[PDB]
Amino acid sequence: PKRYDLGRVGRYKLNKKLGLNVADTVRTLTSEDILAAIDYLINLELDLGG
Amino acid sequence: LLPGAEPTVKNGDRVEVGDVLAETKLTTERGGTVRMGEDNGSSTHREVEIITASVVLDTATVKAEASQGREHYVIETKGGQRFNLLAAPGTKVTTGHVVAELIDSRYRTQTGGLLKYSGVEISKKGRAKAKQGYEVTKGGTLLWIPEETHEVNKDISLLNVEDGQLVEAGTEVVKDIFCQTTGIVSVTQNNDILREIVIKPGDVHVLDDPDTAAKYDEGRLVNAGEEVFPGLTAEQLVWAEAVDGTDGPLLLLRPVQELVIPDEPPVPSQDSSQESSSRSIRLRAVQRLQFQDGERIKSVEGVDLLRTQLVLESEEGSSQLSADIELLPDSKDPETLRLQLVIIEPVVIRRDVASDTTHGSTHTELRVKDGQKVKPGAVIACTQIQCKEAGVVRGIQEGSEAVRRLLVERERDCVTLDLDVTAATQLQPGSLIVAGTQLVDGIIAPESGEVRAIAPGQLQLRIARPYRVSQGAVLHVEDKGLVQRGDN
Repeated sequence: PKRYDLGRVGRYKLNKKLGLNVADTVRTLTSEDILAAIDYLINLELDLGG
Repeated sequence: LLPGAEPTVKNGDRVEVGDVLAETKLTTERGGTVRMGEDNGSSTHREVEIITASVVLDTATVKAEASQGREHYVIETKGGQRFNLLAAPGTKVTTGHVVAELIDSRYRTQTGGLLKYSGVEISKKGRAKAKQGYEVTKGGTLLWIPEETHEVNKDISLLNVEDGQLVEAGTEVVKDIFCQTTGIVSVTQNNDILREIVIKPGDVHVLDDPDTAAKYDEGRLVNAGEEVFPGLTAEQLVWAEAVDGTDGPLLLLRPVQELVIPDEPPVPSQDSSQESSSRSIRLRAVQRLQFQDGERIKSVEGVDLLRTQLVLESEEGSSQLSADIELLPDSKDPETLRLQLVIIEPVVIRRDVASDTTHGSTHTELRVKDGQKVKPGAVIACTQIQCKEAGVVRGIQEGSEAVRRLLVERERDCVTLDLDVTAATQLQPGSLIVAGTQLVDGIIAPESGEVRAIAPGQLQLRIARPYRVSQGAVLHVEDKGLVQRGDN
């Protein structure tokens, strides 16, 4: 937490897009975020429609 | 049908809500009857394995105290001795690890016996490449040399030695009391250099014939029974040392102390139910040889010579781990501790989904998933798909294992309209009509669809939608394919 910062807006946008419920005081990348991003990529490739 | 279940319904079959559509074939080796092998919080024995051989050894009750160290306690094994449990979970044990060592308190060879190449007997074994030294089943007879001669280079510049004849305790071992009553070593030297210095107390035996005596023929040839002269003291032994060192022909009478070896120790019962695919996970009775020159410490300090280690080659190609399971050992009915050595047989299971507009409902099948005894094929399949409406089944194809979607034609997919009589020969079943068109002299077609059943007063259609494809486009779908909403 000295060379990487997400910000309140960044955390809020990540939660809104990927449908997570991480607390608002966390401003660093986690493993759940990466897993959800890869899951969203895979679902987008296979034409979910949502 | 994303998971890959084979369909159970075929074309032209009427189905009601709750009827299955497809099932999987999740099978593994040794399927059969469960015999109390339930998993996932169902039976008391949650941990489920091969349950075909069940290699188990009993009479291994141990405690869990935190006294006399951190995990040191007396174990009442078959031999009634403290067995070192050096193979603990989380310690990253290896195959053939050093765990078979016992406690060596008073039967440890202090001076020990060096390795020779004089009278070793071999039949099929040797020391070629990496054989971990000379392993012998009969047991080679090696001479026990009690030589406490070490290269302790004392500083003669400060502690000069006048005579040093009384070599009993030592020169500067700790402060005053070296080994016994005060005795100063003679610090034997050489021509401008030093040599081997005898530290053992020894005895004055300058009498006659140290190495060329009557008993000393063809090397040493020390006999326990016969003495150097008929009538000598044979209270304990008459073994002597050939090496004298310095200070004349000092015989250095050294009795040899050996292990008791009263009889054969009770061999542990190591024959469990090894009838399933030759699965034997047991310990051997070999000791090998792990101290030739450098592994053995060449100093006054002594360690456990001839380290106890058994080499395991059971189930070659799968003995790389050999850790089995080190979970909390308890018996079946009681909680008596044991040492279980069963191989892990993990089982993979999934969960169920409720329903969705894309895929059907998934429910746990009442199959024989709980069964694995002998035969290949465990049928642990628990996936089922149920309908949500009533209709006819379509979409089955003759393609080999290329079925990923199903179609159900319900009642809302058809439209019955009473417009007029067709009175035409161009309205055979399967005809396609596109919206407003001139079918008969009057009444245009209100909707577009596929003709199903014509009547003198009614007409039946299947709801359909056309799209225009221009020449040169790229096609992403096949002729008799199935698509979902929003597909390109």
